[PDB]
Amino acid sequence: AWPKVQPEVNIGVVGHVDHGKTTLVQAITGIWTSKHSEELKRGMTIKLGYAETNIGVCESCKKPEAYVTEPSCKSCGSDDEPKFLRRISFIDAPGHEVLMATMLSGAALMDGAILVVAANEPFPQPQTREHFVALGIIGVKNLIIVQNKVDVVSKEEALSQYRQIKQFTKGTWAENVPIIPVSALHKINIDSLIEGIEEYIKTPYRDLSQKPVMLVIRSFDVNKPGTQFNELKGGVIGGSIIQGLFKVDQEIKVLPGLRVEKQGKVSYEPIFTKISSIRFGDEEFKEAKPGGLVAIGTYLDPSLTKADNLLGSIITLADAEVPVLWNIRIKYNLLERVVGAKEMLKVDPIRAKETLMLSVGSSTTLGIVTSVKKDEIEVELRRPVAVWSNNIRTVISRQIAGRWRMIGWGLVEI
Ligand SMILES: Nc1nc2c(ncn2[C@@H]2O[C@H](COP(=O)(O)OP(=O)(O)O)[C@@H](O)[C@H]2O)c(=O)[nH]1
Ligand SMILES: [Mg+2]
Ligand SMILES: [Mg+2]
Ligand code: NA
Repeated sequence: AWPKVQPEVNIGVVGHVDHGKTTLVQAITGIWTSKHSEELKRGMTIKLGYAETNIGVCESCKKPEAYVTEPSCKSCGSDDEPKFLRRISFIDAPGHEVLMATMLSGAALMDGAILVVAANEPFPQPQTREHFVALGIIGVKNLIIVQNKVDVVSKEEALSQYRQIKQFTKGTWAENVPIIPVSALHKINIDSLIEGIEEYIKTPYRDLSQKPVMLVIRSFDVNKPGTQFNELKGGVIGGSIIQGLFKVDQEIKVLPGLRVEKQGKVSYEPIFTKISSIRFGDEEFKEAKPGGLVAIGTYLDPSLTKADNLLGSIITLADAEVPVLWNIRIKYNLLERVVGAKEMLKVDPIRAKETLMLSVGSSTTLGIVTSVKKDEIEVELRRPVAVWSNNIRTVISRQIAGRWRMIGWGLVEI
């Protein structure tokens, strides 16, 4: 039989609103991550979507139909059992132009990504643009482009967009990114996408010796498939492990942590706890590693782990030395253009005293610019951030025409 292991790789699913990201995830995994009624009433889904699947291959059958997402070779007409390859998970990021912060939060978790392009819309739409550039800034360059909704366009219409997409990727880091046509709604050519995932999003090397760090995704910020148990021993803290491994009973801390307000002054103090359980889906494990959304069961009271007063951005081992900073210095670069705007706009230079939005790990922090000198800015944050390394790239956004627009990036200097 197929083993029950954690997912070993996170694949983002990005692209413009209504291009079919959530449907594509369902096509691969059988899971519909969002709530249809809420998406109807709000006109968008604001939470990250999450789903997992096994990947196998029917060694008797031919490609790409030999690739399967279940332990059956029926789809290629064989009764042999498929060879298990790996378990993978998907981060379904929002496309709506007001949700760039949530996309950037999800992009911190991706080992690769799929950019979904609708074939019946003019390429490239503003968030096709903005998400593509965001992926390149952040370093998620194991990319597959998917031309979705081919069922509604002619052969000539798909070919014509295909040429637009090749012209767009030409002369960029994505110049050799494959372009796979599919219908997510009717599950057309999904096996070729699976074949592409195996070829172009190989599981990354994990140095399991590094200090364990998990980026936190608050439960109210993500839609995950249904759970059998909500852990009894205390509140659960979910997220994705970006380095090292965590083990049951290890002492850990949640950073920045709990808001404490005493004699006027405000601080965020670390919340120490201990790993009571480790879950992926509804499977229990003794350890957790990078790849997948893990549920870390603690002994904390659920009223703390779900509190808004808890600034839970990362989890580390209890003895890790992690600065928690209200003021940070960023070595920054700006984009030439505001790629995600509808109008053609140049990015203005960073002015002192303006408000910026900083994406660090999975967290989102507003800040004021106290100092601009050359290519370094100094920012006084509204809430501190936990800088777990000296190597951390933040993404910078500015409010433009009543939306948060990605305008550049930087290195957080400590
Ligand atoms: N005709 C057709 N419609 C599709 C296809 N994929 C998605 N859709 C429709 O496009 C709309 C938006 O899809 P959705 O998955 O919610 O897009 P998202 O905003 O990117 O998550 C839905 O009404 C889908 O049923 C497709 O392959 N063909
Ligand atoms: Mg969606
Ligand atoms: Mg149909
Ligand atoms: Na077609």
